[PDB]
Amino acid sequence: PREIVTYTKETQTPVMA
Amino acid sequence: MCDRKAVIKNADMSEEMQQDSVECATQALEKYNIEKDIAAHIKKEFDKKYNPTWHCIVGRNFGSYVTHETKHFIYFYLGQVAILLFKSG
Amino acid sequence: MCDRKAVIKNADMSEEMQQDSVECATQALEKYNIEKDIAAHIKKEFDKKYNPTWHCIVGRNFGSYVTHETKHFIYFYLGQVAILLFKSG
Amino acid sequence: VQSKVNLKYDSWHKEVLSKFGQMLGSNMTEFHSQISKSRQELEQHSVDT
Repeated sequence: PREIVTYTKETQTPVMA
Repeated sequence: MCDRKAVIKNADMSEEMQQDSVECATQALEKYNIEKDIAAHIKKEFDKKYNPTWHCIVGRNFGSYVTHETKHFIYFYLGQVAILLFKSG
Repeated sequence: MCDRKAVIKNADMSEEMQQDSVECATQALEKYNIEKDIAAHIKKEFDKKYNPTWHCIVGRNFGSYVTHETKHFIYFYLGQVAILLFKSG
Repeated sequence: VQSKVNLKYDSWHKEVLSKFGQMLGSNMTEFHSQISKSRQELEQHSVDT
């Protein structure tokens, strides 16, 4: 079988400034 | 020029896949004057290139936290739009 | 606090999953005003109640085309921030 | 004299900003490389093998 890759790309997304 | 490019902030994908996604988003945004229509064109390009079904999240304010698969993920900003698109399946 | 009233103008998802996500979003909005945290909580609740994997995004100025599974792509807005929990698969 | 000094102080602050940017970019690149190596090790060799 094939599993699920939990390679999360963590980067906080800010609002327009 | 409306450039849907990116820098090295969080871009974990195949280089060809990421370049194609950025180019498709930019082309859809140039072709369609509405955000929803640009999303439709970009989704059509994604389902034509990387097969159905693929979605891209791009906008001024956004946020994504999901199971980002290897070689098909992105969390960045493409121009004024925050490019946070991860493909898993 | 925050008026976390999820009015689903277009709800192409399961009613039970949408209601659970709306309750979780109301609780998370009472806890904090972080739209990214609210979207992450909605995605986690949808993925827990409807298996892996579910993705939800909250933002203000964004246009995205949902490429998700049937009865699992809930677009409920607590005001104007359309928290689209488009569970891709 | 104070004007040239304010210019020099701004220049020192900008140079410090650039040097700290270089050091912090190196640190962030090293941290990203280590995190990527750990994630790749976890993805290739599953811990629950």
